[PDB]
Amino acid sequence: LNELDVANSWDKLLRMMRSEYDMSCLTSCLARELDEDVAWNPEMLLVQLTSDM
Amino acid sequence: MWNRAIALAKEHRLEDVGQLLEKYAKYLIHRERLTEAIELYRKAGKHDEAATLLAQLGKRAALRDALKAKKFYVLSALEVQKYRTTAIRTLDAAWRGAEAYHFLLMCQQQMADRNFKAALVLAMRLIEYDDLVAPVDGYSLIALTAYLVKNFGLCSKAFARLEQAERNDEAPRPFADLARHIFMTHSPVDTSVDSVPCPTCGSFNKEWAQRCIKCQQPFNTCIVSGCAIVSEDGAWQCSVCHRKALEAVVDKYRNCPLCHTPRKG
Amino acid sequence: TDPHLSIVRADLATLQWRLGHIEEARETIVASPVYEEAVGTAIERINLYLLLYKVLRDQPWTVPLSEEGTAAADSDDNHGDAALTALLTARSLQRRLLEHQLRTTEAPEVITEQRVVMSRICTEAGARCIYSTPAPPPFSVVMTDKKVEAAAALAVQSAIASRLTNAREYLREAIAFDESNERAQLESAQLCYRTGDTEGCEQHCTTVLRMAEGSANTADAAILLANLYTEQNRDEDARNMFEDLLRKTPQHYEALVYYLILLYHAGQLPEAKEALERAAAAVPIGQRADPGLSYVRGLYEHLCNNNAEALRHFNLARLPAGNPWCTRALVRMIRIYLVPTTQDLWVRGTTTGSTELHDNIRHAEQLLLLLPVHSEERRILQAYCTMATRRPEELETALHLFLECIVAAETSTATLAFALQCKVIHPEAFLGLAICLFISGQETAARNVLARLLESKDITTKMSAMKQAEDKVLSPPIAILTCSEDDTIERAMLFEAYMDTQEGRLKDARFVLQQVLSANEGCSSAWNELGLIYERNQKHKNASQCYQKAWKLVQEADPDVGYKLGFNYLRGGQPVKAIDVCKRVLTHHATYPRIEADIMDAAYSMLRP
Ligand SMILES: [Zn+2]
Ligand SMILES: [Zn+2]
Repeated sequence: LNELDVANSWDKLLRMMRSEYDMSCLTSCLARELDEDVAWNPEMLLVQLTSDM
Repeated sequence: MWNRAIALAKEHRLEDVGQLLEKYAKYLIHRERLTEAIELYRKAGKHDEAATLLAQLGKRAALRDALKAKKFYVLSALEVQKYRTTAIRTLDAAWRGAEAYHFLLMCQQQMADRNFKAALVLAMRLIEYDDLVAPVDGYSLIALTAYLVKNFGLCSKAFARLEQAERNDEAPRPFADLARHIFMTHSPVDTSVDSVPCPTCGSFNKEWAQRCIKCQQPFNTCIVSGCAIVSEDGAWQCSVCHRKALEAVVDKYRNCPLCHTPRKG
Repeated sequence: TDPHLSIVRADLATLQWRLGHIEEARETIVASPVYEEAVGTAIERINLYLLLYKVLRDQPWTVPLSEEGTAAADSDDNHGDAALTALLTARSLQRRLLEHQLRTTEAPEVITEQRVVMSRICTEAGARCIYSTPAPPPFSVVMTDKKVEAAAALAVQSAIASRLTNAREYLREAIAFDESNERAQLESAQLCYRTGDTEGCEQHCTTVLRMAEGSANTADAAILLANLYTEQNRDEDARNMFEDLLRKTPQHYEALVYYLILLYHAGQLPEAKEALERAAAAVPIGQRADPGLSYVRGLYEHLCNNNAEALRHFNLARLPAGNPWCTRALVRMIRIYLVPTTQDLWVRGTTTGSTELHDNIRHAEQLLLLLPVHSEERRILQAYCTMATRRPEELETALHLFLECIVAAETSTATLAFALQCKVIHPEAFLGLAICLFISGQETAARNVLARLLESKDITTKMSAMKQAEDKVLSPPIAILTCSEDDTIERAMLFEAYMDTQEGRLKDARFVLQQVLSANEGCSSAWNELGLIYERNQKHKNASQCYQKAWKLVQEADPDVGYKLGFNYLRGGQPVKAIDVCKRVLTHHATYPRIEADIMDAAYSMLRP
C-alpha cells in the first residue's frame, strides 16, 4: 500500500495554474488516472477489467 | 448447447445459422459475457459486426471511463486487420474510429509530461472528431492549454463554441464568466501559429493543419506530438498499426503509442 | 444611427453590466426613449425596467435619511432600492397592460403565454423584499457622537419591517396569478415561515413537495418542513414524507443529505441504509458511483466516524472537478483531515503524533490549494490549516486571516475589538477567532467572542432562565433545529461547554450539553463529556445510559469507553452489564490494559454477599 497520495498528481502542478482565477470549472474533462509506462497486450487485460463485476 | 447447435446446423447446411448466432450474441449480451461473445466471434471469423457489437459496450464504457474504450477500439482495429488474413468506405473508417481516441490520452497527460507546447498540437486535432467525442469535452482542454501557454485566438473560438453550446443548453453558466474574465484581464489576440512550411509548394501552414492551405495536400500527423510531418527522413512508419511519427520522440519510446509493437531484433 | 430601436440597447446595457460597468449601464438604460405602437410595443417597455432591476439586483442600497440628522420619514425606504422601484413600476405596468388587453380578444395563444409573466415579476419582487440589502452603516456619523447616530439608526429596522410587510402583500398576487408556479409557492412558504403562520407554511411546503417534479428546488422546501416539524417536536411526519419523496426520486442526493443529518440528530442513524442502498441500486450497474452519491456515503461514514473510509469516498466524490459537490466534498475532506478523531481543534494536546499531525497538514495544504481564491471559505480553511500547524507564532497569522474574514464579510486591540462588535455574519470565522484566543491562552476574550456568536443564534436566553423555570416549554433552540450541513453552531456550543469544563463550572456546561443533546442524539462527543460530568459528581447512573448510546454511536470502535463504562457500572453497583462490556472490549482489542484485573474481579467480589 503506497498509492494513497494520488492528489500529488495535481499538487505541485496546480500551484502555478490555479493561483490566479477560478478555472476549475473548465478542468472537468481531466482524467483522475495518469498514464503509466508499460506495453498493454490486446487480450490479456480485457478479462481483468471485465472481472471487476 | 450453442457450440453443438452451430456445428449441427453447419453440417446439415442449415443456412439459418445467422439467427442462431444472433440469439447467442443477444443471450451473451444479456448475461454480459463479452469475453465469450468475442471468443465465439474470433473462432467463427466474424469481424465487422463483431467489432460494432464490441463498440456498443465500448461507448457505454467510454461515457464514464474510457481508458478501456481506447483499448476496445484498438482491438477492433486488430480484428479488421486480421480480416485481411482471414480473406486469404469501412476499410479506413474503422481506423478512423480507432484513432479517434488516440490523441486524448497524451493530450491530457502532456501536462504531467510538463511539455505544454505539444498539448495544444494534440488538442487541436480532435476538431474533426466531434462526432465520437462531444466538443464540450475537447474545447475545455483546448482553452485550458491555450491559457497555460499564454496564447489566445484559438481559445476565443473554443470559448465561443462552448458558450453557444451553453446557450443551446439553457434554452447560470460559468464558462461565460471564464471567457469574459480571461478576455478582459488579458489581450485576446492569436499568437504565431504558422511555423511549418508545406513540403510541396513551400506555403506555411498551421501545425494542426490536416491539409495545405495552398496546394491542398494532406499530411500525415505525428502519433505522439501531433505535428504534421513535412520530411519523410524524420518520419518513422509503423508496420503494424500503419501510423507515422517523428524520430526525435519515437526514439524515447521503446513501443508504439498505438499498438506497442515490440521491435524485432 | 437608429436610436428608435431599443433591441440593441438591451444587449448594450447587458454587456456593460456584465463587464462590471454599473453606472454606465444604468445611464444606458435611463437614456432610452421608451423609458419615462403595436401590441408588442408595450412589453419591451417593461423589459428595460427588468434589466434595470437585474443590474441593480446585487447593488447594495441604503435607507434614505434627512440631512438634519434624522431619517427622512417622508422619503420612502424602497426609493433607496432603485431596483425595487423599478419592478414596482414594472408590475404596475404589467397589470395595466393586462387590463389593456382584457378587451382586445386577439389570438388566444399569446394571451395564454402572457398570462404567466407577472407571476415571475412579482415573485422576484417578493424575493427582493425578503432578501433586502440595507447597507453597512456610514462612518461620518460615527465620527460625530455616540447617541445621535444611534437615534438615527432606529429607522433601518422599520425599513426592513416595512419591506417584509410589503412582501406579505406581494404573496397573495404572487400565488394568485399562477398556481402552477413552483417557485411562487416556494417563496410563499419561505415568507410564511419568516412570519410565523405555521399553518400556511405547511400548506405551501406540502403543495410544493407534491407538484414540483423534475426540479431540485423541492429540497429547499424539504429542509423547511424538516425544520418546520422539528421546531417543536410536535410533528415527525417529515421522515415519512422524506421517504415518500425518496420514493419518487432516488437520485435526489441533496435531500438525502438532510435526511442523513436529521437521522443523525434523532439517533436512528443505521436505518438510513434503507433509503441509501436502493439509491445506490438506482444507478445502473457497471457505472461509476455518482459523485453526489460518493459524497453522501462518505458523509454517512463520517457521521459513523469511519473517517478513514470517508476520506476515500470523498476523494472519489471530488472527481470530476467543477461538480456542485466538489467544493463541498473538498471542504469536508479538509475538515476531516483537521479533525480525524472525535478530538476537535480546541482540545489540548497532551513526540510521535506531532509528526503525523504535520503530515496531515501537508496533505491538507496540498488539497486546499485546489480550492479557488474566489471561494470565501478558502481563506478560512487557510487559517484553519495554520491552526492545524499549532505554531504559537502562526497564531498571529491565523488571527490576521480570521480578521480579514470580517472585512470580507462586510462587503492593536482596537482593530480586533472593532472587528468584534460588528454584525455577526460569518460564524465559521468567529469560531476560528475563538480557537485563536483559546490556543493563545486567552479565555476571557474567547468567552466574549463565543458569547457574541451565541447571541447571534439566540441560545443565550436559557442559561439563567432554566434555573428558575425548574425551581417553579424546554424549547429546542431554533438555531440548532436545522438539519442542514451547517454544523458550526453545534461545534460552537460544544466549544462553550469545553470552556466551561476548563473553568469547571459544570452546571451551565451540562445545561448547554443537555440542550444540544435534546437537539441532537448523534453528537457522540457530547455524550462522552456529559458522562464525564456525571463521573465528576459520581452520578454513574445517567452516565451509563449515555455511554451506552456513545458506544452504539462509535460502533464499538473504542477501548476508552470500555474502561469508562466498565468503571461507571462497577462504581454504580451493577457491573453484570459491564462483564459483557469488558469481554466486548477484549474481543477485538484483546490487549487493552488494566482490564483483566481491575473490573471483572471486582465485579465478582461485588457479586458476593
Ligand atoms: Zn502545399
Ligand atoms: Zn504502431
